[PDB]
Amino acid sequence: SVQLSRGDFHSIFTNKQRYDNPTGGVYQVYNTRKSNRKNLIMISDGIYHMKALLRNQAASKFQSMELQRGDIIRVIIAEPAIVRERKKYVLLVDDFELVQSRADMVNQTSTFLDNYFSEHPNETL
Amino acid sequence: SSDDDDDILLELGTR
Ligand SMILES: [Zn+2]
Ligand SMILES: [Zn+2]
Ligand SMILES: [Zn+2]
Repeated sequence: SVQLSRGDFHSIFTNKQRYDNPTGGVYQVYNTRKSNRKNLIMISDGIYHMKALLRNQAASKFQSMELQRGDIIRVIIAEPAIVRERKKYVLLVDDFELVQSRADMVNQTSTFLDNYFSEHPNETL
Repeated sequence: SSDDDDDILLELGTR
């Protein structure tokens, strides 16, 4: 249907050029939660899923678009974060655009990014 | 939709 940025979450946290400008990726919403906890979502690059915290315009758009699992987005403004004392990975997303609503799930059984880096402690930035 | 990621929200969010 639409092509996701396969494996890009791995790139963001292993390549410093990508870490420093983690934008333009096309990802699929993997899960959402039913007050600021609403803005934490799960996204999928087709291979990995990871947590994303929507802020600012992205949090506004989450409300105005009724963003849900299956939606495909393109991240426009973002920065990575690693909570190193909990080994948690997050993409802080300040703006995105909607690519396709309610697309068929690309990979229903992806690898949680944080689990992959728990087994790859030397590759992670 | 629970409290397991309160860490992410507390530490992050603010830039
Ligand atoms: Zn490996
Ligand atoms: Zn709990
Ligand atoms: Zn819990």
